[PDB]
Amino acid sequence: ERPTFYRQELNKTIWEVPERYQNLSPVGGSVCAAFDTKTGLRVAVKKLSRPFQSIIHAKRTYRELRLLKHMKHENVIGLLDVFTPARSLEEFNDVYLVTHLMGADLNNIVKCQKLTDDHVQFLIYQILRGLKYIHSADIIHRDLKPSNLAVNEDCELKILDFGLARHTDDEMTGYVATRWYRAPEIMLNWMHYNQTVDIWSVGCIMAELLTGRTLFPGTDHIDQLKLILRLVGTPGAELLKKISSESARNYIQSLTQMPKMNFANVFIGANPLAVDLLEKMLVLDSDKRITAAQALAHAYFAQYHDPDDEPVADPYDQSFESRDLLIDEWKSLTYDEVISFVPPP
Ligand SMILES: C[C@@H](CS(C)(=O)=O)Nc1ncc2cc(Oc3ccc(F)cc3F)c(=O)n(C)c2n1
Repeated sequence: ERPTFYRQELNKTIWEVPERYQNLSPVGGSVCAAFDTKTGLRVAVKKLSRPFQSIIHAKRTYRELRLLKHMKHENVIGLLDVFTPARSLEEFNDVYLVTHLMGADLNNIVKCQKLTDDHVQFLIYQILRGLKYIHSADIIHRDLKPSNLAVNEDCELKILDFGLARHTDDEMTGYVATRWYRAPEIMLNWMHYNQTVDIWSVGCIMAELLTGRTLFPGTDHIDQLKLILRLVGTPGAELLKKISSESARNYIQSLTQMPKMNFANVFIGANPLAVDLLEKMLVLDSDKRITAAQALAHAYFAQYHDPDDEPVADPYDQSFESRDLLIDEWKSLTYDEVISFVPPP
């Protein structure tokens, strides 16, 4: 039945959680670390801030829950629990999400230094494993960066940050990590983008782990494209046709043409197989980028690749994305998803 909830003021909000969650402590809606006495796990508990304040917000809330409930993979963030203190739909106003407490993100691990090749193999392998599973469900991360990759002591990695509001124009401006890992087509809105935007991001991450340095640290959007094009070459006629934005295409043709650089001269001392893979991921034309499934099969991951141990996901119905509903309707849909939740084994 319904557990007993207890109340507590933490990060400026009154948190109301089942008794099973103890020793709540703020770590940054807002988030608390806790001990789940029922599982023995240290957990992170997110209370969503005004989850139903607008259609936009109620729909984002539904998206996040839908996304988190679908994820059942070792290398992807999973939902341990979701709850509301509410007894009915009419009383329903607050949503709490529970996941594993993560130790350190990839920024904490890389920290301005090169990693050993085997460490890079292992980390990128797991990212690609998780991405294969995510992409098989037609889900795109869109925001892959080191701060969204959490790792434990054994270097066991999970992809985080699903259904978030996604960064506004102001936090994509300037010399910012929020933009350095974004594919060019999505950074400058060239065209309708596909799953391989995430592969660009993996390339940027993998290069950073190899060299200890941000690959494309642009001071702004234009600076960044210039760094990108200096490495990968200016686009050919084939790709230009695909840039459906006429203004964007017009700006590209203004730039002095440049050939693709020799990656072995850029990533000096690196595994030739790492270099080869980097070249296949950092392809300007998204149509020609390596997929997660293809990259897992690349010779660079010979020691980890197991086709029988790289599962796909169940189908994810996202028809709701193109649906127009009122706040109360997204709220009722969200409520059904809270009450129907079945905890992992
Ligand atoms: C000390 C840090 C290391 S870090 C930043 O993960 O690298 N630990 C940690 N662990 C897990 C989360 C989960 C978060 O968000 C959630 C997402 C889905 C949920 F179901 C529940 C959540 F709380 C979150 O916002 N933070 C800040 C977290 N922090």
